[PDB]
Amino acid sequence: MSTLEQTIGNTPLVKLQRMGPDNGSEVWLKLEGNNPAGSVKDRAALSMIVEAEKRGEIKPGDVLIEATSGNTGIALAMIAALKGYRMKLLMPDNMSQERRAAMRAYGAELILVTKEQGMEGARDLALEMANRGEGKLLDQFNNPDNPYAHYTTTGPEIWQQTGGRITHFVSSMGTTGTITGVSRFMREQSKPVTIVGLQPEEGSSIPGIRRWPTEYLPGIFNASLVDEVLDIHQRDAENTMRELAVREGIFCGVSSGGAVAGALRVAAANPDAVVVAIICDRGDRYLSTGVFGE
Amino acid sequence: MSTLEQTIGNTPLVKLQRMGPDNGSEVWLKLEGNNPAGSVKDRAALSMIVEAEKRGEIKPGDVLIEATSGNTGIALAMIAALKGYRMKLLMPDNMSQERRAAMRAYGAELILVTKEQGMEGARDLALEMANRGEGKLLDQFNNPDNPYAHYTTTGPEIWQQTGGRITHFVSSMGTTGTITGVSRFMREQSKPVTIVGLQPEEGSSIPGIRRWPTEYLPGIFNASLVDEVLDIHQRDAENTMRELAVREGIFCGVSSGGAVAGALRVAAANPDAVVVAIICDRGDRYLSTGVFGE
Ligand SMILES: *Cc1c(COP(=O)(O)O)cnc(C)c1O
Ligand SMILES: *Cc1c(COP(=O)(O)O)cnc(C)c1O
Repeated sequence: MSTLEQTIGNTPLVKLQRMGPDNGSEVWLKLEGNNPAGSVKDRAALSMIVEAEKRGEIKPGDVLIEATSGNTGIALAMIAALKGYRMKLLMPDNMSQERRAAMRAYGAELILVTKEQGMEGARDLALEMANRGEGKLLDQFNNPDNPYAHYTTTGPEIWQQTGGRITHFVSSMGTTGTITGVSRFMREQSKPVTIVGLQPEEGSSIPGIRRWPTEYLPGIFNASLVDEVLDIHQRDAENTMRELAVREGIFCGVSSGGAVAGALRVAAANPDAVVVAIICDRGDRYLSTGVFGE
Repeated sequence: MSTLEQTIGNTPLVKLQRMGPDNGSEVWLKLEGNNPAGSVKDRAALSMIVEAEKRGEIKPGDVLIEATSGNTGIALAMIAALKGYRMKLLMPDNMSQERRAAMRAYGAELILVTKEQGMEGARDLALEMANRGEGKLLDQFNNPDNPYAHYTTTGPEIWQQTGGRITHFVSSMGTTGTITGVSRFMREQSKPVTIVGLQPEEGSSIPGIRRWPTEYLPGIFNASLVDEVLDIHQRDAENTMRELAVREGIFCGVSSGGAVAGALRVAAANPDAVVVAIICDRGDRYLSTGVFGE
């Protein structure tokens, strides 16, 4: 609103009108697709770069590097274009060509590793580049500035937007930055707020959500910040995503369908609850995957 | 913000930081991609349906019909899903399959005419359906509720957001609803505001912009509301669109590149001007057309 940076965050909070249970509960959707590049990752991407600037680490013209398997690449390509950085993105070679085009449109340089090398191989290559002087690694799974975005913006906004009436917060977990930052903020309030994390069922594939083995949970994650973990079946996430568009006019991705599937279970269980769920992204980049077909 | 309806409009106004001329002028971008379905057409689509409701014409469950060649179909599919209507969209058979999928995701029914039948044939078929009792035609090129959206929302917002400092308003013209409604509002202010319409050069194809022959200007259009018309070359619109993404982090469609190309000429001509240009949509639905390639 001065510039594009000021359009990150302060996203709408809107109520489901047709899909909730009829038990007095309310389900409110935090529309992170309203961020300029269309997903929640704009918050972490902005924060990682702004805080690095504040620490004197980077200046416009410098090279930034990240390993990405999804929306973080798009968000970082956008912030780099916005703020005047050169962005290098390492990704496994099952990233869709459409998503590669989305990142390239902002001027980012993309680098492949094989699917079998994976995200681990992508991070290792990013470290090797950083050591050669080829750029600064952001490290979204380990960088505290990811959850800090949510501690300072997402959480406070949800509290204000609900007038402190929120009883439950529901987040599909990927990096865990969202749930971790929001929980940290909510824990500071006098009122108890139940923090609900979502993961896929074993064998379910839901873009953007991870079923972390206990031993390989991200560096930024703190199990004690989460009160309950619910599992989401892939088909339930996809069906709920399709239903959101047709019944509510809310056009979002698969993990957002998962978030609402989970929030509906929380709301059904707890009469008169005020449940807030993160809608992680708009549906646009999912159409070419076929997932909006019945 | 109660529901999704309240997320239509009140879009950001952000300044160009790198691409303006250095003559004291300012170029401000009104980000209509922030509307829930990603374009400026959400405003007209909402208004046509809300005003019909106010007139007692339609009630949830009723069938609405529109002939569309672009974003209006997506916007109306979304509003129909939001408000509980059954939407039927008639389009020429050069509509991209991706855009058909975008409309279908909201539950709309799509109907083809041939490219040679065109929009005229699409409107004629819509009238024939309306006469058989198969739905209510919205008629975006003739419906006053299209420009009324911009008279009551877009214009007032731009005035407030600039603190009355706007000197020029720049709009890529399609239906002409945006320029017509905003001009009507601006003309009511004591301060003069120059209204700049953009059309493609003869032989240029810019999605969403029309080069209307004088005799076939839309029903809603009033030539006296426009102070100057500038022509935009297709390549200039496309180059400026690509430049916006790379230099500003603003990822928008071809007509938005055209709007900024035009605004830059207005700003260059008029030192210390405060120029506001409409950014009509986000870039997402353009990636598959190849236009973001250099
Ligand atoms: C990042 C992302 C998530 C998870 O959010 P985190 O803060 O990383 O836990 C969920 N869905 C999508 C589509 C995402 O991009
Ligand atoms: C509708 C539209 C326009 C034109 O706006 P009008 O209010 O119809 O004149 C420009 N570009 C795109 C992409 C559009 O969808």
